[PDB]
Amino acid sequence: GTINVLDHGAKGDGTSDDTKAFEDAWQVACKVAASTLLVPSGSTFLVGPVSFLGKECKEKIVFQLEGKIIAPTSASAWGSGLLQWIEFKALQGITIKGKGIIDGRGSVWWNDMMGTKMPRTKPTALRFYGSNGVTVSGITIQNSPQTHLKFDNCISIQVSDFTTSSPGDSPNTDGIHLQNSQDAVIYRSTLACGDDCISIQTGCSNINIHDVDCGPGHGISIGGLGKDNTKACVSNITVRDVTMHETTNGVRIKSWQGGSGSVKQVMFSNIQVSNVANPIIIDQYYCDGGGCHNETSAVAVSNINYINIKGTYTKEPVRFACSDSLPCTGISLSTIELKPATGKASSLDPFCWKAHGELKTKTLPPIQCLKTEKSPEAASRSNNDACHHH
Ligand SMILES: *[C@@H]1O[C@H](CO)[C@@H](O[C@@H]2O[C@H](CO)[C@@H](O[C@@H]3O[C@H](CO[C@H]4O[C@H](CO[C@H]5O[C@H](CO)[C@@H](O)[C@H](O)[C@@H]5O)[C@@H](O)[C@H](O[C@H]5O[C@H](CO)[C@@H](O)[C@H](O)[C@@H]5O)[C@@H]4O)[C@@H](O)[C@H](O[C@H]4O[C@H](CO)[C@@H](O)[C@H](O)[C@@H]4O)[C@@H]3O)[C@H](O)[C@H]2NC(C)=O)[C@H](O)[C@H]1NC(C)=O
Ligand SMILES: *[C@@H]1O[C@H](CO)[C@@H](O)[C@H](O)[C@H]1NC(C)=O
Repeated sequence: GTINVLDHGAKGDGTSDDTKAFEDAWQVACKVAASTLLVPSGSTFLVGPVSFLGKECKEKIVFQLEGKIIAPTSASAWGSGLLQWIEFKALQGITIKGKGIIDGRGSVWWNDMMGTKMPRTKPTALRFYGSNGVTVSGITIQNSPQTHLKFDNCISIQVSDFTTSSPGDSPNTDGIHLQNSQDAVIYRSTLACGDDCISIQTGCSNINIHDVDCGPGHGISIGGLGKDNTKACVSNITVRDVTMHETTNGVRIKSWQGGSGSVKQVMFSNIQVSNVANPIIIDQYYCDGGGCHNETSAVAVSNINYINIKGTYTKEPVRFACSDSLPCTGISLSTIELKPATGKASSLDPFCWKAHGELKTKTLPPIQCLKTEKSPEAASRSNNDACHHH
């Protein structure tokens, strides 16, 4: 009963455009609950921008990716907008699974070889929008133009046995990006990236990441939150049993001066860092790609917990750089064993600026700069949070 794309006009030769064939197979699957669309092992499919749209589609469809999907490598063959690659939208209980590969052939973008002036933000390889019950398992996304996998306005997400592979020096190739999404578990995954391995943006809550290896890349980050004086709301984030190998950061929270809202109830636990520049970082002066001035509003950071984080570092081992007008509160550290990878790093002390919290154990290196007193300043800004849904 499986709907093989080769039975719907796909050539599977890696040179003929099979987009229409994939759209036609999708229309077949869309009408049948629990149907399976197979992209078969042993074949490679050139597929351009495509949206598997599904408000009228039935539930529990399986998109079984066992072969390889490759992106076009010219502006003409891409087509209009350059605004997306593969999208699934407005689906219920959709699953993408299999041991196949999505290859964005992203070097044509990274090297400015597309035959057109490129957009600042290049297409995400695989994006889910507006869907309830999303499973991504098994597949590998390699050489994405920019972001590998994105969830936007999705609820009830499971990502497992999943791999990204883009070069560590490829520009902006973050692994998994979540925005306005809730109730997600990401596990048993391997993320080699040129940017954040996972980044969690505004609107996210109840995100659980465990049994993940990150590297190369920039670590696991919340943010950058609040850019362009916007409200950001993030809560209930857990990261457990993760390794970061030669990444620029370990676990990071980044927010922009002038943002509002809050990030609260975050747990970073059982983290191993190897040769990581900045293992632990909260940065409320983040401004990569923008202006680096201060403002009187901040995203309120509170109730951030670090437990059992160990390994080696090359820059400041710990940096809590919080807003002058809204100090971070409720930072807690336990069982921190960070050792300098070099003689130079051994002279770099923890840095705390406007950061309140507690040490539950002695730490290596000692963190002497967290303030134990409460912050009336932080509390006085509470009306700027207004993340009521969190
Ligand atoms: C936007 O707003 C932000 C926030 O206000 C603003 O950034 C702040 O700018 C101020 C002013 O420039 C900064 O404060 C200054 O920081 C100077 C550097 O301090 C760091 O380095 C010191 C030296 O460290 C080296 O050497 C030591 C050996 O001594 C070694 O161990 C270290 O590892 C490192 O190699 C260090 O002492 C200092 O550490 C103290 O402070 C930190 C942070 O609180 C804390 O973690 C430590 O425990 C310790 O308390 C820090 O690491 C510093 O020299 C300078 O101090 C002089 O002036 C003050 C008064 O201003 C005097 O009280 C003091 O006695 C000195 O005379 C001052 O503290 C601040 O760090 C910035 N904050 C951030 C987050 O960047 C931006 O400029 C604004 N931007 C715009 C565009 O407006
Ligand atoms: C996060 O979970 C805790 C514990 O279940 C709860 O107190 C809090 O309200 C939750 N926040 C959300 C779902 O935004």
